[PDB]
Amino acid sequence: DTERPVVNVPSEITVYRGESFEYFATVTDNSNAFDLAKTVVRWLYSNQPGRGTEWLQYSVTQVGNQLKVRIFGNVPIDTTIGDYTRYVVATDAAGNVNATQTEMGNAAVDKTSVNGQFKLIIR
Amino acid sequence: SDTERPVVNVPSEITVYRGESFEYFATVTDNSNAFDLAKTVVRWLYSNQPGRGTEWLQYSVTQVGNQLKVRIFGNVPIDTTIGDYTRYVVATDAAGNVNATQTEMGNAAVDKTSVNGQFKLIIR
Ligand SMILES: CC(=O)N[C@H]1[C@@H](OC[C@H](N)C(=O)O)O[C@H](CO)[C@H](O)[C@@H]1O[C@@H]1O[C@H](CO)[C@H](O)[C@H](O[C@]2(C(=O)O)C[C@H](O)[C@@H](NC(C)=O)[C@H]([C@H](O)[C@H](O)CO)O2)[C@H]1O
Ligand SMILES: [Ca+2]
Ligand SMILES: [Ca+2]
Repeated sequence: DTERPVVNVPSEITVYRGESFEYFATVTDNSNAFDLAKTVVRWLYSNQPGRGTEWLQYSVTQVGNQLKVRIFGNVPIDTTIGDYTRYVVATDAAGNVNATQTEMGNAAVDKTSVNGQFKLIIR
Repeated sequence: SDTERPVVNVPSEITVYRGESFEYFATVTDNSNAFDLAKTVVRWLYSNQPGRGTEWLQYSVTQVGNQLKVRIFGNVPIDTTIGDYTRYVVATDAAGNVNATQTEMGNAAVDKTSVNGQFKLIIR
């Protein structure tokens, strides 16, 4: 298997201070199998949710041949509002990833996006 | 001996504005580093055209080294419908392997999932 998985996520997810949120991303792959230990919702620098979005959580289930990545959390009242680039990073059973760290960095430089990239919009 | 598909790197969203010009770029790689540029296209699901209501969507293809470069550009009519459109970068390697087949594009469309090279044209 040399074909990488493909994530389907809303380009932008809008959340609000003092409120809970729940969104869903879907992942497919030619193999229909995934490495859940290597599937995460994270910011650019590490597998963490990120500064100012420390409360961003995720849960992974599989329904048929598709991953269902739940993107959820509760937004504290004292949150800094703004826009936060985050990523649904998914790995198939063979270790192919939807977006590499180099692809993510290149896209940030060029003000563009990679597969699985989305904006968490806090208002 | 080449069974590995070419891979398109395209922005998942291409945002454009009525009355303005736009320009984005995709790249294509392949283990063989060889392609059929004549079979590389930007198009909608059904056929080889820019798509209903988005016929002003243009593209050009070059090869720089081991990678295809696909310019995605144009001018947006002042009166074009506001909304989102699903389009595709479809590329072919020298061995005839495509990054996404018509069958795969159709199956993905009914499920509302995505294929490699699929992207959303956002008009505002
Ligand atoms: C701080 C910075 O400029 N970082 C760059 C740089 O990163 C590596 C770093 N220098 C290092 O020491 O290792 O280089 C990479 C490319 O390799 C990036 O360009 C990186 O910049 C960040 O890139 C990410 C990519 O997702 C975003 O574009 C970051 O900008 C934003 C965003 O998340 O979209 C802009 C936004 O206005 C900011 N929102 C608020 C509310 O502050 C957010 C946040 O600051 C961060 O997301 C952290 O929560 O960043 C961009 O800074
Ligand atoms: Ca795969
Ligand atoms: Ca190939």
